[PDB]
Amino acid sequence: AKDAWEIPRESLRLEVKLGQGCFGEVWMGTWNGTTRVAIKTLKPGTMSPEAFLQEAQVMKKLRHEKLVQLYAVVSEEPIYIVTEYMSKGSLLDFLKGEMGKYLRLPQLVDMAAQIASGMAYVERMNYVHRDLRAANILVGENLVCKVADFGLGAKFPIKWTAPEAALYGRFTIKSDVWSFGILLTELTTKGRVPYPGMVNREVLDQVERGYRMPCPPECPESLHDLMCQCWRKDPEERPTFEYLQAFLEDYFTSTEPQYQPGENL
Ligand SMILES: Cc1ccc(NC(=O)c2ccc(CN3CCN(C)CC3)cc2)cc1Nc1nccc(-c2cccnc2)n1
Repeated sequence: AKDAWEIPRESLRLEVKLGQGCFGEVWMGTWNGTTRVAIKTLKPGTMSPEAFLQEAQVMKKLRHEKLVQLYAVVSEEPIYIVTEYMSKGSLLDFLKGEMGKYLRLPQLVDMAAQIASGMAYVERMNYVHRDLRAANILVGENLVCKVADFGLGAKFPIKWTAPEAALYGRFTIKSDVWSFGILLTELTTKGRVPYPGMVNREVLDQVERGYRMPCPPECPESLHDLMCQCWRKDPEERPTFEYLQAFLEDYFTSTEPQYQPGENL
């Protein structure tokens, strides 16, 4: 009964409450009085410990510079899960906030490449995300982006979920690629909700019949084409994250070498 990830309760200090749920809370804090960190709590009773510590177990095996890193854990109720802190918050909040007005296509595509890199790691390790979207991406200094999962049948983010997954429960790394496509629209519209003006029911009927969001204003058609590849009716058709990462990293030389800054992108 000795785990290296275990830390003493006295070493943690919850300073600012960041959110709540029926299962627990999230806070910004300090570890060992030197490291700022994010802290997730388990509300006693609501959910079973082991069902909760499952996540921490997964995070113990995953390690990549573009994936939120598990720092420590307090495995005996009340349980605490500790990770690195990301100075700029969710990508979604960053995108629509004061910073959103200054971000241009070169920055937004670099952020996508990083997310793609994080997802390419998830892909190589054979895991599935199931809720990839801007609200689950964290932003740090110098625009570093990392994939996370705030755990935000039950609530279904239909607008971000591939049809085969939202209808028939088939969640795979390919349904995540579909989500990445949607994420690219959030990036190019500065965090706007996808399928504007459409409720879940119509989004389901529409995509079902082949509908796909059009090219966002000032967004090069070549990037919209990437989105469409991500939204291919057939999972296998969809590109891999390894492909997506390389395509985005090389984007301004191989695909859009004549790129010129506009008003918003
Ligand atoms: C405190 C904590 C506890 C757990 C996690 N967990 C994850 O981010 C995560 C990422 C990937 C997986 C992999 N998993 C594979 C299987 N499929 C089905 C689900 C995903 C699991 C958990 C993050 C955090 N960090 C966190 N949580 C909420 C908000 C913030 C935060 C807010 C503002 C600034 N900086 C950080 N930080």
